[PDB]
Amino acid sequence: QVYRLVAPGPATPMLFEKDGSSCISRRPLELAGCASCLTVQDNWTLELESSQDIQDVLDANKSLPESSLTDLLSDNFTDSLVSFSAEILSRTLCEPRRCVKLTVALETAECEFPPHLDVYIEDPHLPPSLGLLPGARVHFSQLEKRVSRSHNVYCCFRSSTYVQVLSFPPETTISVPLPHIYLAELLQGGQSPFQATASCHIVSVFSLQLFWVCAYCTSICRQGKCTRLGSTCPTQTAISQAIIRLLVEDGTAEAVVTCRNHHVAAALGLCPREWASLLDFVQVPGRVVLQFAGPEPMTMFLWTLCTSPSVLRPIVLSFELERKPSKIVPLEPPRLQRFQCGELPFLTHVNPRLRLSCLSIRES
Amino acid sequence: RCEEETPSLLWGLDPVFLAFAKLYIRDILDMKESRQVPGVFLYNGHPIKQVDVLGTVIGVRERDAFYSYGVDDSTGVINCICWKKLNTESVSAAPSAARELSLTSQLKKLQETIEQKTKIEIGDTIRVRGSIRTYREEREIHATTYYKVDDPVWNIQIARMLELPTIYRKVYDQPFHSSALEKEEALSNPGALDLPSLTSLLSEKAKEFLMENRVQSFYQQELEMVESLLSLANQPVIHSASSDQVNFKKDTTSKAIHSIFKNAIQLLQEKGLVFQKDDGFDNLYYVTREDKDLHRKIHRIIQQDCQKPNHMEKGCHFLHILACARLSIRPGLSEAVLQQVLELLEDQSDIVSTMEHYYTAF
Amino acid sequence: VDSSHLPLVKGADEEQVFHFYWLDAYEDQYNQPGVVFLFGKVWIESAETHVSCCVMVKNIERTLYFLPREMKIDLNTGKETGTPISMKDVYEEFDEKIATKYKIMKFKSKPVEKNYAFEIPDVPEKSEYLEVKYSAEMPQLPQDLKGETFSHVFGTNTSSLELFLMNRKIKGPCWLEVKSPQLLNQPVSWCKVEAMALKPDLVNVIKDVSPPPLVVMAFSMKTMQNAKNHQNEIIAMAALVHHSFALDKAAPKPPFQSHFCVVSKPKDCIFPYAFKEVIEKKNVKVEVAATERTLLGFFLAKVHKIDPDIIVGHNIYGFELEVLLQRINVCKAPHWSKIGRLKRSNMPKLGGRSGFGERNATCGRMICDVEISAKELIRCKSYHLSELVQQILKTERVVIPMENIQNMYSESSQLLYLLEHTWKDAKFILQIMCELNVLPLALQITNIAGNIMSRTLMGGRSERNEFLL
DNA sequence: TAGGGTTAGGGTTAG
Repeated sequence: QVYRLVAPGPATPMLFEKDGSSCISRRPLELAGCASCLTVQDNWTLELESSQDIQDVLDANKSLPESSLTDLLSDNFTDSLVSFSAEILSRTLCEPRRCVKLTVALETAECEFPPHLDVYIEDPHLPPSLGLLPGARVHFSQLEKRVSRSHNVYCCFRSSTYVQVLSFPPETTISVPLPHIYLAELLQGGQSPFQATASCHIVSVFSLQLFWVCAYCTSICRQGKCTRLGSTCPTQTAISQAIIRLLVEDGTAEAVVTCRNHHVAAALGLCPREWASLLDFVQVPGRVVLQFAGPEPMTMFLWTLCTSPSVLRPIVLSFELERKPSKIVPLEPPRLQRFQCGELPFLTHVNPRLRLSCLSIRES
Repeated sequence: RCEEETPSLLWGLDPVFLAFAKLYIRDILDMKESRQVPGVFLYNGHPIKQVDVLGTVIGVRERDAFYSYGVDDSTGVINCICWKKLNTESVSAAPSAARELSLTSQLKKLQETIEQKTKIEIGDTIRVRGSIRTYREEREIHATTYYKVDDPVWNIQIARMLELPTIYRKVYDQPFHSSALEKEEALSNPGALDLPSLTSLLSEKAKEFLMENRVQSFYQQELEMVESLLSLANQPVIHSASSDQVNFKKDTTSKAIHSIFKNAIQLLQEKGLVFQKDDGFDNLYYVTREDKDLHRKIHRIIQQDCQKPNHMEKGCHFLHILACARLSIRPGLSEAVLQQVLELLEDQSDIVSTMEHYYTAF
Repeated sequence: VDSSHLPLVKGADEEQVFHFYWLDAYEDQYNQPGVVFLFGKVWIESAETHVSCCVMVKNIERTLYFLPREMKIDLNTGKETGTPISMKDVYEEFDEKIATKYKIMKFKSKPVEKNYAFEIPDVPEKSEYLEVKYSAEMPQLPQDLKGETFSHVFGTNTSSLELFLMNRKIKGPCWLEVKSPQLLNQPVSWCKVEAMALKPDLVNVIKDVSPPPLVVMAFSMKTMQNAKNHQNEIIAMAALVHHSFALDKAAPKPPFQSHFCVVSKPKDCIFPYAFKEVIEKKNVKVEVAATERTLLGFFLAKVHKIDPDIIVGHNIYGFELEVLLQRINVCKAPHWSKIGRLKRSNMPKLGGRSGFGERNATCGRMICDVEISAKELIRCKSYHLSELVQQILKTERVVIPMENIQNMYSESSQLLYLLEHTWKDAKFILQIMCELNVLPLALQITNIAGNIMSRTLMGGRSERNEFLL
């Protein structure tokens, strides 16, 4: 916008050129030796001009500047100032360094599958500005960008940050179905989505783990007793956890899928009562770990179940790429293996496997 | 022209190689075997190793070691050998505790369910997965996994028949994989197509030349003397894009050559391989790898944990090391130069890195 | 030692030559075909000692043998055509068909006479063969190639290392002389001195110098098992190093001259109170590592700096080397190749049943497992470490179960006792190795057989006798 | 200083 200073008083020259050294003139610590300073006075006021008068200057009221996606997602980018427009997805409060972690989905006209990003708001500014709610569209300007230990990209909140709210959250949260793709499209690096569904068929199982951990110190329990009880936990509370690593394909490509918690019971095709009985049985020794491939009636039952055609069944899987879009580390060259079909081993160049994560598993 | 098959080294790059392909039985019977390796077939250039079929059983034959079936998919009839898994050393049940007794009962129920699922007669519907083989001039599928599909309304086969043409059109009727794209190796002779690409190739060519000679210091005009680098840079693209002067054609060509060399040198400086000093020479550069004194100073600084207190946790962060070096050695130090110095120091077994962007002394 | 000059020694013909004593050889045809590496010690006049050296040999030529047919037979029909077979006919057919089909631009041929007395039939006892030699870069011909004049072809898949060893009459570790060495601008090995020979013909054998002393290290480590993924981690390890271990007399006394120890902590527990102060008061050279990655980096740096030639221990190949490689991969410790001598990027596949990748993981060095040597040498009730100590040295050894390992971090005294126990175990392993004279016996066996020295320690008697034959 | 720990696993025969 174009603002006009309408400071009243006598027509004293130089008053709009520089701050008088001998008069009232103070500067912030970050502006100690500035060549141009003009302190505003209390009696001074501001006004807004019309559009027609300054249409030439106001013709530059295009979209606010936004850094290129390549600049934003490159670690070699030494500049630590970025700006973008995004839509807030979820807001959470972090407590011990008080932080309000924000998850924003970018909006750009370059890539039709914008990546996700995290914005952290720390203590110096923590009456966070009004309007920062899930579902709204907000424009962030001049954020600090840093690369973490795990090569992730996240934007901090510095004293030179300007935040403007554009649209309010919708009254009704409409639903959207995930796209339906083949698993081969993710191996072609041209604009592929990272959250879709596919009709895969289970092939094998790599491992399976079941625990009974302590609710406070997250240590393996035995009959509802912490191993370090009396030193790290004040009560006797036990919760269950489960991991599994499938290996699915859908007629075009191969991928390995990791599932957690109740998705384990969903993938195994077990009723809730059977799942509860299995967990109760597991509660006795404390842990059950099986490594079918990779570097007791319960064991035999699990081994039989993991190879029967009751598990290796066609399913419909809604998956999310394990490597987050923010992460940047392309360093994988093709490998070389020794497949042998007709008693005549040969050598081929193979690509690294696709790693996924489960969100929902349904039968068909 | 006889279409030469894809080389046997690039077969694994195709995603279809490791996936159970859905194909018509007529296609399975009609594909041509590959001469390079028997047992692996070709369909439109795609190296297909495994198949997936669904059909109606029309004939059951049993031998002492394997079953035989005929799968009809309304397009053709093929055999499907199903091997017999030996039930040697059957699990012995024992009258254990009540929970273990329930587990054994559930195991017996699961075994009965599996045995019911694997029972097949004439007229049923079967799904067979496995690999193609040739035996006595006959093509057949050696099944890996197979079970009887319970389809009482004929929805699964209808869905399969509706789905197969779409998968064919969108995947199988496509040219080939992407192995080093198309002439990604080199740039189709030093002429190339993109002028910045020419600048980049000249840049790391000059970098390689400087490394191989073990150059300590060099000048841009010295790099201009190199006939090989000049010949590599002398391409139609730069000459055609530098015709901004008529009376000074040679002069403007030399100026464009100087500009492209400066761009290459600044690209190298961005990587930190070469660093500059304020010695009055605008084109004087020193190779970072050969600066032994900088390595010694950095190692000496690290050995004291950047003058941090001993009770403070040993080691330093990358930013802390950079700040200490800037305040102590030279304010003009760049991050890339420091990173290269640290990597070179670690290569010679001088420092050990504990976390990422964290380094400690021995 | 500066890398701009090589320790050349003047020869009898007033020509400076390279002299060294090779120990182990490595070959990699998939990446650099026709290249064989040699490692060993080279005398240095500046310090009057021996340092590790790497020698590169290039341009190894394959050899093929063709058996001419008695009477011409058409390939298409398998019937005679009415003409005899001559050597020039075989050469012309080869040049006109095989070179065109398999893209063999350059080759050398000459008539030779050879004998065959093996199980393959349809081969005369004595005949004349066609010997064709060409570089390894051109593709290998099929093993079952048959033509209008040659029925069977030999030497299709002969490894470069075997050909180089056979054609130069090298019998185990022996002194070598290299004529006209050339410096390498790009280092490829971790050794001090590097050189390369253009052709294999520039290497000869000298048989008048006693073997030089080597460097030997014995090490052991303690591994605790994680309770959530059944993975084995590393908590502490120790080693002992000798610098002048001879190979032609009794073991030196004392068996060791220097040692080091490093102790780490698990992810959950912390060190006992004032553990650093306790260590300092006792005045014992024990280095504390913050994490497992620090421990692995320190161990690799110590291995690289000490530069050992022979590494010994108990149950290395089966368990310890695999565990160490897995931990290096998981912790993403950089520069894993320091455990060997040749710069490599891609770690070989782990978990191999035959252990071929695990065996190749330490090319250029020596891995001596006391278990296999004990099995080959003497008979005992069992080959566990405690039983071996009881039967050989007649001493009692304490066994620490995995259950107490978690509890040893309660007090500093328990941690010191565990570290001392590991040190004593390493010392016992070294003493057991020195007792049986494993190294001189292995050297004598290798010299008699003539095979590679490193393969002798693997117990492959069939390999040694195959090489001898 | 901001993701938990992290890496990589099956790749063959029988008539």
